[PDB]
Amino acid sequence: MKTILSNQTVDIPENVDISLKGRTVIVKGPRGTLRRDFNHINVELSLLGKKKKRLRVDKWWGNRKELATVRTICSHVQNMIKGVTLGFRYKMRSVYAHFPINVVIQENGSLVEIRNFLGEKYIRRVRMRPGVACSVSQAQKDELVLEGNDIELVSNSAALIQQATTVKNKDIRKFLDGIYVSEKGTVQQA
Amino acid sequence: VFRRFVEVGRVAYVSFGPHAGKLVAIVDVIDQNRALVDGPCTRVRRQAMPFKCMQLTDFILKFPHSARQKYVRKAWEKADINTKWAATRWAKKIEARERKAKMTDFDRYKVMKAKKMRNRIIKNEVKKLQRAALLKAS
Amino acid sequence: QVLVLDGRGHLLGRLAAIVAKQVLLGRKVVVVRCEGINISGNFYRNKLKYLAFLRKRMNTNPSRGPYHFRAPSRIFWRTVRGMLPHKTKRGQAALDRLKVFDGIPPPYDKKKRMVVPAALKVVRLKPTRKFAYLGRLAHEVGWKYQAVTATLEEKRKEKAKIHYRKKKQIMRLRKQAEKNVEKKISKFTEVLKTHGLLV
Amino acid sequence: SHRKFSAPRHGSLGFLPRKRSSRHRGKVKSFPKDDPSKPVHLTAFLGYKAGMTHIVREVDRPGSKVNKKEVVEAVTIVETPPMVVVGIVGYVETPRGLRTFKTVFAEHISDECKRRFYKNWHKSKKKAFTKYCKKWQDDAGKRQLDKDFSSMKKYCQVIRVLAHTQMRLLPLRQKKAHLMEIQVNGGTVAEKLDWARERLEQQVPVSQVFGQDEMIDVIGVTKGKGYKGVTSRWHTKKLPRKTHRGLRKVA
Amino acid sequence: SGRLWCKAIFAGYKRGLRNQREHTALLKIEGVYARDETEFYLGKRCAYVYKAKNNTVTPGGKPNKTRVIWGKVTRAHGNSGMVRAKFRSNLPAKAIGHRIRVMLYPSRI
Amino acid sequence: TKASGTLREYKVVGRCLPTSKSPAPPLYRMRIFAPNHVVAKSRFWYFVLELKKMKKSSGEIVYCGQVFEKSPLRVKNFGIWLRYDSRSGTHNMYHEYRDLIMASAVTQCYRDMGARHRARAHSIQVMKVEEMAAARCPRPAVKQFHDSRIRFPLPHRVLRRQHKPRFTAKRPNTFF
RNA sequence: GCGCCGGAGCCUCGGUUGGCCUCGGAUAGCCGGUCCCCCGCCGGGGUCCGGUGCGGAGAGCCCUUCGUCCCGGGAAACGGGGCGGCCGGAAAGGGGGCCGCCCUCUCGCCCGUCACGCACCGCACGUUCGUGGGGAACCUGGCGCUAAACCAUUCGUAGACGAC
RNA sequence: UGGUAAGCAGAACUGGCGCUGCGGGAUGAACCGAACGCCGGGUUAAGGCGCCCGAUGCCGACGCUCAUCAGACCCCAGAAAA
RNA sequence: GCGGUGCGCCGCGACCGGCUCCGGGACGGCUGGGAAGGCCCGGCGGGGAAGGUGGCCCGGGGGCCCCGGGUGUUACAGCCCA
Repeated sequence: MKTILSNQTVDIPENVDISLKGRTVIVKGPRGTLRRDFNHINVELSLLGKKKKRLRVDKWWGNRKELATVRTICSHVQNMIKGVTLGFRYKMRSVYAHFPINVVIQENGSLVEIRNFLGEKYIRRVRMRPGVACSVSQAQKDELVLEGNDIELVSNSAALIQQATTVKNKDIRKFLDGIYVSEKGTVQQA
Repeated sequence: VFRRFVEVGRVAYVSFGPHAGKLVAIVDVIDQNRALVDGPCTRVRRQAMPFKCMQLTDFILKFPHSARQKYVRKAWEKADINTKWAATRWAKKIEARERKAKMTDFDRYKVMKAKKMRNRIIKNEVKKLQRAALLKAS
Repeated sequence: QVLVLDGRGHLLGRLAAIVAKQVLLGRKVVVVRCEGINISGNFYRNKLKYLAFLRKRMNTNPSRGPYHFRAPSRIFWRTVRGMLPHKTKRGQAALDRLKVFDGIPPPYDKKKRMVVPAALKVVRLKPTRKFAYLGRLAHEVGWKYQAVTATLEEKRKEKAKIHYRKKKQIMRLRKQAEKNVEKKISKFTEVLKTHGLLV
Repeated sequence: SHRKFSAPRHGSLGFLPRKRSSRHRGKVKSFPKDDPSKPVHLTAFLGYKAGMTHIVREVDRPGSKVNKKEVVEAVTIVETPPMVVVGIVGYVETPRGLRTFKTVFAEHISDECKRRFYKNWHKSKKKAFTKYCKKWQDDAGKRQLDKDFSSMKKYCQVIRVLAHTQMRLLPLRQKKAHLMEIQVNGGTVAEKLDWARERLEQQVPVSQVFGQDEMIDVIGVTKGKGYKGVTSRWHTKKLPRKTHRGLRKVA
Repeated sequence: SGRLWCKAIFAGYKRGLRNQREHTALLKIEGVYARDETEFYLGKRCAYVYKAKNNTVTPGGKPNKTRVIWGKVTRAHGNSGMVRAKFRSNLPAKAIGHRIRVMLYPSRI
Repeated sequence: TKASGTLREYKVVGRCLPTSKSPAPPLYRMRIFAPNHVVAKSRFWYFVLELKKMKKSSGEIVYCGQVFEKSPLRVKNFGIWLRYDSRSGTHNMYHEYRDLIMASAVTQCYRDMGARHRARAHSIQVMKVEEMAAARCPRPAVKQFHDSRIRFPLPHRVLRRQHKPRFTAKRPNTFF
């Protein structure tokens, strides 16, 4: 049927100040401003209370699959706020059997050189999304710490250095080599 | 972002149909796309009416959803919607549109000759306002 | 006596059906900004649809066969062509009245260009139903001059902005030049208002 | 029924229209892509196939079986006397493609170039560019010539230079020189047009265009062989000797 | 001084799909786009004015080149302000999409 | 029965004609939702022949008046019990509507059964129509209008009258 | 013996019968203002103010035209009308807008006076664009322009023949 | 009725086609409507009414459906189990 | 002057009759001697619950005004029945 109204409030923290031009939300706080446009989604984004301490997304006369988009907007703005209060840290770990994978970073964090993967001579230069800073952390044999604000960008660039390290024309159950996303967390904690 | 809402006791202008150019008050919402409506003071009988033919205004007045015509007529005359309508710019340009359609051929001559002189006396002053725009840069 | 129609945010066949009928009634229709014309259903369906059109060629000599015009204009021209008796003289005398453009060239850049709200995407599609741009569809199927059209379109948007900035600047000096003079255009204003040209 | 044994198709359908080239001089269909970072340069020249001879050089490619061994390579000699720049043409970039905006020719055009503008030079009074020449030696003309360059460094985007071959310096029978638009690829359009105007009535030698050990694209017309059968034109199989109506055709 | 006729387009003949009845024409009068609005135009005189090579006599003047086929708007065609008209000569198909002048000369107002 | 336009409810009473054995046969009443009295009296004989040894030949119709609404200006909740033939088997349904009129809910039912299950009105037998109290109405599409404080906007006002200009000079507004 | 500029008409092809000179565009959002802080070389971002079944409305606006005379009242004097320049215009370059004068009126526009003009006697192609498009010649004054192609011959980078 | 079936072969009843135009089914001997002297007006059938193409350019009613192989009208011109 | 006949060609009007398609008024019949509804005051009396009004309690929105729960029969709204 058509549900007359489905809606969902995001309880935003005082550290953050969100505003919206139409349904293009902006989220700024401690460590930068994130903007995500929702021109495609077709909802009523209302910002209520003095000092704007909650975002409220309404969907009038939505069918089942259009009611599904209410929480997905709510979840993005939650992820937009975690990404500005706390940031996003994807601690991901190089697994290898015999050949150690030499991970060295260029371009002050923007590009990762991947060498010696299955003892291959081809060196793989995988770029990060604009606003993700990859690094090699301390007291870790095999570790890439990806850091950025936008979860969309940090995670997409984590998937790039995982799908770069794909074993072609072998059993991938014996050959467990490659750099895999080992942990999804936040840069500065709660 | 919406301001006008289909609510119990919202006055809505009826755009077209049998009761075109009248104010009906939403008594009860029947369906997804149809409302029980009454206009006791604008001579619209208690009846069903679809949302597609009604342009909802910024006049809400308090009566219950079940309320019979007697208690819609009271809240209507109490609010005094028929005068607050005629005051509204919406209703002022409805009667302008009416007057323009009922403009006689002799009535059209008088407003041709009026406009003409009314437009000359501005287009003089637009030319004079614009010499003051030129002069202040020299 | 010449309809200049804008193509931005109009549906392809919906506009063609309304252009073709005007053009058969001896009306010179100029449809302008054809890269703006959009087609209902998601992009990849409409790309497939047009790629399936390219595959249709006269096996023994393709030079004779169906001419696959790439320009958004000439795509739009052809869908109007398909809604005309273009083998008769009245249907050929028709098409000549139709004049179709990518972007918006001289004559019809400094002219007020109409809209067909019964052929208009926002009116006629649900906002969940996906659509394709005839600009993008044309580009990704062999139309070369997308970015040349786009830079020459961005030029005249800035040039037409100067005009609008100047047109607002008169309208303020009209509204102010009405406010100064209302004591000696009173009896004229009154009688525009008793016949509802202002109220 | 099916092709019994699969063989590939005789000849390419790329150059299908196997006709007399409508031009005798090889048109440059595509010039290199210009980036405004580079300094200005001509991107094409116009030479003459003199002949063909050996070379002997020592090859220098490591790993090969001819590394630090001498080879004998076949080479062509393209005689390329320096070309005289006699005009500049501007191109406006349009949504119907790329339109020629304005041509400005030089003041003094040599009779090598003039010959190109006549079918019968002998019968002609040789009047070409005699009223155009007058634009360069009056104040009222120089004004409107410099307003053409001004107009062209505003709207035009692709500047090509007109350079004709210096036919007198060759051993050939003909005197009618070959004109050619050669695209100037370089910096900004302003720098490109100041430069081409500076080169107007100048020799451009081939060292100014090309350098040694440079891979270049040679454009010309193929050596003409007249009306040929399918066995010569397409290199199809010759049919059996016992063929009645001819063994030199497609069955 | 001014125009005393309303702008009509000779859209085509009264036809089926595979049969046309040339005796009745289908006018498209400018402004009227419903059977409601076409009540005014019924019984009105309408002229296909054209001009030919030879000077034909003009009533109330000297011979011009301009000629007429005088018609009459008979009734409302279709649902959308189209109108049937019937001419003293079946109109030539030369005039399909060309201007005919529905006059207010048989007034009822 | 062709469910032509808005249906009417007809109270049709009819009795098997008086035999010597049965001088005073019992009268049988029905609720026939039909376009008009001529097809209401046909649909009477359809159902009464399925329930009794009674044909139009061995019987007569004694009264066929339209039952009118005794509250046509009150919005009510109608629970309609169906019996319709699918393509593969016949099925019982309970169905809930929200109209001013009984016949209108049963009208609204015939359209819906066509819309959702492609049931033509000949397939459908209506066996029970009942006005229900809000608290006894299970289907959630009808319950969502049991709201004293009902409040929704008319969000995306897709303008009709698309051919009044046909050629305008303004993109139309769909935020009213 | 033809190109640019400046009377009396002949044909021939016809259609038409006031102009709109331009924001971008959004659509679960707009539009116009705006003083106040901000960046920008006057353009943007806010703020607040209005408008929003678009009235700074294409349900729109602009032009609206029997004509002339005399005399008033508004409106105009920064106006109107044609002569030397200043200042504008590439996607398929245009009729614009400015200040200066040689400049002619105090007429035009809106009311109200004074009456006059084939008032052709009830009647159709009337009223425009239009000194339209095209083709011939007839007059006339400036400013001026003195070519080439094809054949023939020749070549052989070409070639059945033309062509090249 | 024979035959796996067939635009196959063979019967019953009635109506068609053949002998027959006409409106509709884009196009068809037979389907659908309807049978014909030559014409004007009116009205319909069966079918339709975005444009081709006469007619929805009604502010038609309520749903249903998204297909990267949509679906779209007797005979009829392409699909099943799952 | 009347009766009859015609107009050189191109047109117009008028009233009358035939057939038409429309439009606008006004009158009456029938019904469950329509059903609902309007207005008298929701008439004195008793009754029920809810898509629950006020009041009260709870949750916090605003500079004391407003909403989201809870309780429940008229209250500072109405509704259904006898």
